[PDB]
Amino acid sequence: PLDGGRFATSDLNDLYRRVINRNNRLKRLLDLAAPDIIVRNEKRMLQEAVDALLDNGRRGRAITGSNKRPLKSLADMIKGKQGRFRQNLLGKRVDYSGRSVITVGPYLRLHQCGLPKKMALELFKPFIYGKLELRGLATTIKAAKKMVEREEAVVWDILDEVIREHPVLLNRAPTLHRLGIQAFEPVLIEGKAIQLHPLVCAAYNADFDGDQMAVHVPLTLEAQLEARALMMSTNNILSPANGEPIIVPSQDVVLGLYYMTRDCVNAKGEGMVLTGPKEAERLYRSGLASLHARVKVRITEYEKDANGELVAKTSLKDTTVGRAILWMIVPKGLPYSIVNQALGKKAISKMLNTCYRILGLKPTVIFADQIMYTGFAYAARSGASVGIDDMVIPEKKHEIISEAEAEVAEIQEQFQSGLVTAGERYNKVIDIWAAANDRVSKAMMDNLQTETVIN
Amino acid sequence: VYSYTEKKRIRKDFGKRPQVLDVPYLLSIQLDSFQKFIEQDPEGQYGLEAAFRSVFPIQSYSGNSELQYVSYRLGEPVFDVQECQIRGVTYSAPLRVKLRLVIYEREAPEGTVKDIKEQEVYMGEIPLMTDNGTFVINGTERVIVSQLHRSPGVFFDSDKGKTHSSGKVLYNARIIPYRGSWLDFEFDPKDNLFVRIDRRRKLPATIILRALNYTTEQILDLFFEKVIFEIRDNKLQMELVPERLRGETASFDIEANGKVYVEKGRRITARHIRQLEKDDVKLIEVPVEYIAGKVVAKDYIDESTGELICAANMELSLDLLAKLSQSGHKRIETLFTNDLDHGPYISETLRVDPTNDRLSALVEIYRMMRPGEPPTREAAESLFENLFFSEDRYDLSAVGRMKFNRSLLREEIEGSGILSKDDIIDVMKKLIDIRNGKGEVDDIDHLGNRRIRSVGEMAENQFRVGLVRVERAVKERLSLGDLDTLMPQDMINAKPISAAVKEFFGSSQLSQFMDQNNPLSEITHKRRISALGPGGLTRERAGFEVRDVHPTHYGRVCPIETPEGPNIGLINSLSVYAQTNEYGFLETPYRKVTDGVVTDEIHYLSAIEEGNYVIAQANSNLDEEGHFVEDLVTCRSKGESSLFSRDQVDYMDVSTQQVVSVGASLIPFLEHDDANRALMGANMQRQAVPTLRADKPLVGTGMERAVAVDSGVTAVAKRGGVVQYVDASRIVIKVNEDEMYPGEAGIDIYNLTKYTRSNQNTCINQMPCVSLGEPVERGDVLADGPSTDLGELALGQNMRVAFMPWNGYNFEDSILVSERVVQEDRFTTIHIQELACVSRDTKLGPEEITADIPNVGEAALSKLDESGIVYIGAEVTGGDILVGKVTPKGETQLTPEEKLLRAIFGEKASDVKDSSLRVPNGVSGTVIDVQVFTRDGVEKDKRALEIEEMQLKQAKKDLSEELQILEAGLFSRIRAVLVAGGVEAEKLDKLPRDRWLELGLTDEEKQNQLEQLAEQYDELKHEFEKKLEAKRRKITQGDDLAPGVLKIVKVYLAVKRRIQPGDKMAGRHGNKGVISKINPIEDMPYDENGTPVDIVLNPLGVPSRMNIGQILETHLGMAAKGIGDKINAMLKQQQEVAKLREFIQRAYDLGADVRQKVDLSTFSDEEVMRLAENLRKGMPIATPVFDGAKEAEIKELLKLGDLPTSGQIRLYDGRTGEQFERPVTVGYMYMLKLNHLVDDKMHARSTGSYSLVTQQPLGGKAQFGGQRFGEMEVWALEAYGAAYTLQEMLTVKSDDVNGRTKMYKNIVDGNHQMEPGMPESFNVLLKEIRSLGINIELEDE
Amino acid sequence: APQQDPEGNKTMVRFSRKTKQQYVSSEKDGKATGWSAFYVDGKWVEGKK
Amino acid sequence: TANFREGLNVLQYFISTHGARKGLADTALKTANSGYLTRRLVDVAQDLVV
Amino acid sequence: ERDGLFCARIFGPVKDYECLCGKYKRLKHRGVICEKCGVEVTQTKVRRERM
DNA sequence: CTCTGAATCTCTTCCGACGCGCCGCGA
RNA sequence: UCCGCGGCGCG
DNA sequence: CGGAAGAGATTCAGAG
Ligand SMILES: [Mg+2]
Ligand SMILES: [Zn+2]
Repeated sequence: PLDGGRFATSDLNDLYRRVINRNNRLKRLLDLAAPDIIVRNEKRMLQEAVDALLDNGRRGRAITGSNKRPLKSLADMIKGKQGRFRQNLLGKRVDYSGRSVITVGPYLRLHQCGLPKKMALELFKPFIYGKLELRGLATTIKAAKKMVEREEAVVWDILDEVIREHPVLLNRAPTLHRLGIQAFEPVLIEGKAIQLHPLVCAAYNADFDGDQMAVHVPLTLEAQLEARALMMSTNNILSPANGEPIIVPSQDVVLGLYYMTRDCVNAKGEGMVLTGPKEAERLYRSGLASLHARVKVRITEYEKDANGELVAKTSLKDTTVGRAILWMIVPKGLPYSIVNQALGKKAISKMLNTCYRILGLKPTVIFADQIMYTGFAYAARSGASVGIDDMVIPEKKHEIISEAEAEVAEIQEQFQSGLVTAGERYNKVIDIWAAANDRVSKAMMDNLQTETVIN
Repeated sequence: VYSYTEKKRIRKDFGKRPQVLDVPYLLSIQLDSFQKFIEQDPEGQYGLEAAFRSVFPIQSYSGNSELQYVSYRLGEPVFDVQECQIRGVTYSAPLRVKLRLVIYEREAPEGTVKDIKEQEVYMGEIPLMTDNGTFVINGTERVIVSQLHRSPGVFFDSDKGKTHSSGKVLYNARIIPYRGSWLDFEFDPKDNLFVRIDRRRKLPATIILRALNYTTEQILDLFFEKVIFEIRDNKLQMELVPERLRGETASFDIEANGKVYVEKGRRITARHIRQLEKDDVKLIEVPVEYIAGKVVAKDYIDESTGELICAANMELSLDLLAKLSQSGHKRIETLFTNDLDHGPYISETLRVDPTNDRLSALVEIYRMMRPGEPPTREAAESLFENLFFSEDRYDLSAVGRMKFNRSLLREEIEGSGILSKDDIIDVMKKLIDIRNGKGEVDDIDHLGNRRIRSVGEMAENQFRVGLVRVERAVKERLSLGDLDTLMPQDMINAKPISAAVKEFFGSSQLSQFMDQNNPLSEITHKRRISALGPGGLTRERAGFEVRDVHPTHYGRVCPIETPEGPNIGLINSLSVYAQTNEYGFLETPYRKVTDGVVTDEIHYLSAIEEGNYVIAQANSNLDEEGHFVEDLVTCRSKGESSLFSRDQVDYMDVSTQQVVSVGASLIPFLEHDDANRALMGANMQRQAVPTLRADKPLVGTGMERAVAVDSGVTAVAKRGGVVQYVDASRIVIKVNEDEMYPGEAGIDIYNLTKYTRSNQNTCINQMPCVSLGEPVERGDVLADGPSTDLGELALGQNMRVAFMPWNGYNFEDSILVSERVVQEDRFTTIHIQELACVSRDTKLGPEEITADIPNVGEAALSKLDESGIVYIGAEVTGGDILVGKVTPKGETQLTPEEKLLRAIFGEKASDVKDSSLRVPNGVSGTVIDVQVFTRDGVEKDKRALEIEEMQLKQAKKDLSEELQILEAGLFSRIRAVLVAGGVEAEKLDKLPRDRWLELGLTDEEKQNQLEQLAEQYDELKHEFEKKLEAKRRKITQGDDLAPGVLKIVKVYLAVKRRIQPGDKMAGRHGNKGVISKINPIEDMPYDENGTPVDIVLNPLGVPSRMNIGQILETHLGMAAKGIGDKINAMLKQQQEVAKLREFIQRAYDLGADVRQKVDLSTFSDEEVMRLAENLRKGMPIATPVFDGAKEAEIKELLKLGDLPTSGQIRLYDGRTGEQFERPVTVGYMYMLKLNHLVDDKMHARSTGSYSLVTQQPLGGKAQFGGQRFGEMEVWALEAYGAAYTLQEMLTVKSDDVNGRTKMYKNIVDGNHQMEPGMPESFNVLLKEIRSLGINIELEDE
Repeated sequence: APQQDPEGNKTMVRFSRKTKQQYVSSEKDGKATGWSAFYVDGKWVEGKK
Repeated sequence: TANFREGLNVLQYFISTHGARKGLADTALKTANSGYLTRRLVDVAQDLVV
Repeated sequence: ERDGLFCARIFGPVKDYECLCGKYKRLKHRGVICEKCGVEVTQTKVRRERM
């Protein structure tokens, strides 16, 4: 039915009607002894009508309706991307699902996503009915419904009770590779944005400029056991495309670590000796030494011995205050040399990989979380920022460009004297411009990259 | 000098380049084309008159009677625009046409008339464009996008062998009419020439050539060049042009002047050609092999027998040569085949043709075009003739004629719209020349080749369709019956015309729904250009080459503004200065160069002419004499940039900004940032939402004034004067004495659109921005609109921004916001939603609106009146009833045992059920307006009668207040005329105003003026009473509504929405960001003076996106407010105004060689104080797009502001109280809210409705459906071993009509069992496959 | 049922065999005007045939 | 010749836009082909299980 | 309409255990045919099935 | 000089992500 | 409680 | 539209 009491007829009904009509006409022309050519015309029309019914548009001009569109025959209900096979048999719409705009949450552990309270209430409303009747607070489904729609805070207590171990699935369209769907143990936040852990967000190929994400809740207990054992993000550390880890930091985390490990030739408190990394942290936080200052520190490390024991060693090493601070979080078993250099993205990647090979899964997970926290905090304290004076323009550039244009004029006038073909003139001009551009780039990099300071 | 109004907030320009041409009226194309469509025209060139004359008159032969057209006129639109928008009726006016019917006598001459009848036909209703350039269709605003399509004419095109792939090149030339069949001509890998009609088939070209009245020998004589040979006994002569020798190899000795000389086996070169030319050779003697291998040009006859031995296109058979030579026909004619210059292609076509004669080709063409029917000579002839040469079935419009001739280099510019024989043969010759290589194919993507078709052309096309349908109806009426006893009023049916025009305006792909987020968005949508639509192009078939930029886009189409995604390239925006040539080609202004001095005259060019000349780059520096400083001035010409001397330059760009549209032009510092990010920012700027309170942007572009005034939202001073009165909603202005027309009241009034639903649910509000007694000037802005302040565009807001990573809350473009922003309602926005309630005559009695609702608490009903309508002003929340409506449920018979079961249960199982309208879930707000519309003959309820009473009272008070104001103006004019002389001011003062108007102070023209205004007063009171009577009948009259509805009720709900984490905000340079945290104001970083930062952005995005310009913007912001802060303090200390005056003069002088040059010495001190009051909040800075502020000027401005010269400052972290070691960039930035609020997207469904056929859950937020587990996600699950969750996803959660019930039961019971049945969609598939006639069934049950 | 059509022609009563129901239609010069009105759930609805 | 810090003239900017719209159209088209290819590969290899 | 594209006598009742003639209204006669018409006292699900 | 097979040419058919959101219209 | 078609819009 | 693949029809070369 339609508004105003009208009805939308499915095109199949119209095709059926037409075929019925033609059949009735042919039978009437037969039973009243029509002439030959008339019944031949009627039966040819009937055959054409059957062709339209099954596969309209398969031959000749397609049938069309008042909208001047071709009617969808039975065959069109199975062919094509709108067909029954692709649309419904695969790719079903599903109950117990929601969608929301995502958002960074840095305070989350690795395996827990921040889920808005309203969505949680809506999704788990059946479970809430169940537990509310089970605990005897509500007697009938009507009572449960009216209670939950009034949000009597006891419903909020029940809701906090239900989800405590109940993993949910997060999905980002398009699900390019299987990492696109992952399992998380929810945490309840007021607001309306789903909060992710940035590390896995890097794996999602997602960003935060307004990307939406969909959440599904498993129903059965076998299903949630599967979600926990297989899909939980604490398991998907290694990509399937290659052995290297997928959980790798980027942006502020890497910037913070890089700043934390970079040393300078002269800084506050250079050359002093620290009896332990804790004292390095103290001297930094008390403000008597800057992170970049180089210092000797007593440090203990461990190695997996031939038997499998973490045999200890302790020694004095030259390092930086920042490097000692970072080392303090490193779990037992990794060698100190891993830290004692300017840490880039690739260095952190290989550090995570070597952690995962040397030690088990869980120390690597804890190491990842600690890395994320410390990197963010020290990046914030760093206060790195970009200013217009930073993009220094190498003053050589004007000279180099004048040289290049002089050569361009020279080759152009050489062509003006007819000494060369135009194509080779073009080639020469292109070559000299490329050479000049490379020279300018080298000058810019040389001027920017290094600077002089007093010792 | 500045107008007095503009003295408020004189924005500081920085542009160095002067401006020689003001930006044109931005909407001009739409308004002027529609005017051209509707306005009267005696010449019948365009619009209604042209359309009518293109069909009329109409003549009947057996009827011996004629229908002919006198004139057309457009009636009055019965409803005003706001009434149309309120009541939902299309804004239209009646089309009236004067028509005459003629009958002649039944004797020669047929022209002897005997009777004439004339009357006016109401042949249709037509929409009118509103003053803002938008149409009003039903209840909606709609604006027609001007299309850009391939021009009619002829084009020449080649593919780089892609089709055949052997490496050759193939050519085709195509002719496109304005309407009618296409023709295209094509070569072949076998070098045959083929012709095709509407791309039907592929046929040799000779078919048409003989279909045209030409025989084979005529064809050869026309297309090819002929050579003559003579035979005498067995000696052979040929007649030669020496140049004809060029190209061949002299394998045999060749004779001239009686001497024979050839280097055998060698190619004839220019020395040989010159030798023969100086020899002046005419006829030479050649061997038999030379004439061998030559084609027979024509038939040859032997008179000794009356026999023919030579045919057309035949090779030279030596036997035939001997026979004809002995017969006596010693002369022979042959063609010439230069392997490069004179390809034998036509001859090969003549060989391969199946046809033999004109009628054979005609019937073959007919059977090609009309398969499945027996050919007939008349049928084929009629088909061909009417197809190409019936000026009504086919027509190259005049633009088609111009392009056709100009591509064929013919002198003529005009001609008949139908083709001809010479046209076809000429285009074929041109294609042959192209195949020879003495030419070049055409470039269709070139902008001198595509054409802009505006609304007028589409409107007249649809109206012509209506006219031809009506013409068929009229000729049918003429044929069917008598001619005397009827009037053409009945002969013409308006039905087809109205159907066609309404179908165009409602349905058509180019009649797209308008967007109204902000005035800029409305402007850019009106101006937008689309390549799609009727006769256009499809997103699937659009290759890269049409999308890509073409070098003649410069100055005509903005390259930046294109939308992103699959539509890219196919949608564009007019550049700011571009205007349409009468032929629809784009046109750009330029400045004439005259011997090194720019004349400053303006000339308009199209892509062809621009390509022909040399035009200088805009940024070229000049002296005051007009001579360029540099001799080697850089310029562009013929699609390439280079350097040229001062004298070679022909034209100069008008202004720097002429390459970009308005949308890009608004962005400051555009010259400093990448194109991708600039594009994204330009597009995003359209989506901005108007805030609760407008704010100026500090770093603007000057364009804001023009855009704000040109859009329709702001009320502009149409007549200068002094503002007499202002309130929240009305403006009354006294027109000055000189400006007012004689007999006018001298007072004008404006009424502001106080609150209404925008087309995207945003608010639309107009706020006055003047005060009593302030002078106002022609073109001043009296009332601001949405996102407008003092007549400047005010999309965004000014925020204090620090660039610094902060604890990951700004990770990956995330934005962190200080709570102070929320507390000040800086980004709070007002939204309006409209809800409709429809009452219908349901089964077992109507469904009625009422407050008598079953099974509901009375407290909710108390919010409603006794009629069942909420009182305006009541707050309402999700799930509550706004209006009560009730549906009968039919009989609902209960057996007596069920009757007693119901009785013990209660009042349940009622035959009457609630249907009342309910608040959408999660929405809450306040109820601002209620509307009712009801069918005639039904009683008006309490709510209906009360609102009708209030509305009629409103109309009465409005009309009476208009009367009072205008009569006060009239009597003020009485005073002004009477004081002029012969005064009796006190003697009149004792008398009441009626005496003043009645009495005569003199006997002269003054008394004539008094009598004139008294008659004016009588006329205005009579028109006022007539207007109020019409208004009252118009209010009291019922409405048509729709079928079956008794009455509709609409209620208006308004909601205030607030910035919240998950909301998306973005800055003009295109750096989107989701707000991810609000912060207690204490925690935000704060500078040395203790004022906190407001918004913290991640810096890491800047180098990788290359949005360097935005950083510069930030710096300028820190400078701008700097001055503001200082001047604010300088005001707060309440010092002498002269000191701040000199300071302001310094601040304006600060620029170097800036065009501004404003001086305060002419300003009186109260004006200076007003200026300071507006400048207290910062000094707005104007930076043109490509002549913007330089870094040196920025530094100087900062230095005058006492801020750090680098723009970086020290900063303290509030959360610990320590100091960041690095300096940080803190400044001011302009930010927008992007209308993607989180509460519009968050959605969740536990369970709900289910679809009918597939039994799957519904889709979409509105239906409260669930998300779609697409096939990619299914593959993702398959990649894991997670079988069980997949099975649960498919069977139980989605499609099992019983399994999900079992699951719901077990979950409620607390048992997480599962039972997978069968997906019902599988049974659906089985039934459809079986219905197809294919047996499919399960096995092993 | 509506006695006259929108053109002011006069109306006649006809049987729609395909839906077993009465309807009203108008004629001019004895030919059908191509206008019809039907009864659908206690209301009369009208339009082109 | 001018870098991003100094202003680009209108000519440099205009010629630069070519690459920008080329890249945007490039990615717009590439997405569809990539998705289609993935659908194919999945269909061919979906039977194989250890 | 009987013998039509939606003829209830063929495809079964539009409503659960409701005869087109109104002869029977409840499950007490579940699984019987009407005498005035060939519709069957059954569930609406049969409408989905029968061809 | 003719017949058959193979090769080439012509004509017809199939395919060119996934996901959400609003608006209009609808014999 | 609903089959869409067209259109913009964001991923 | 364009590109690629398949099927049918027509033409050329080799062998008899
Ligand atoms: Mg994204
Ligand atoms: Zn029955």
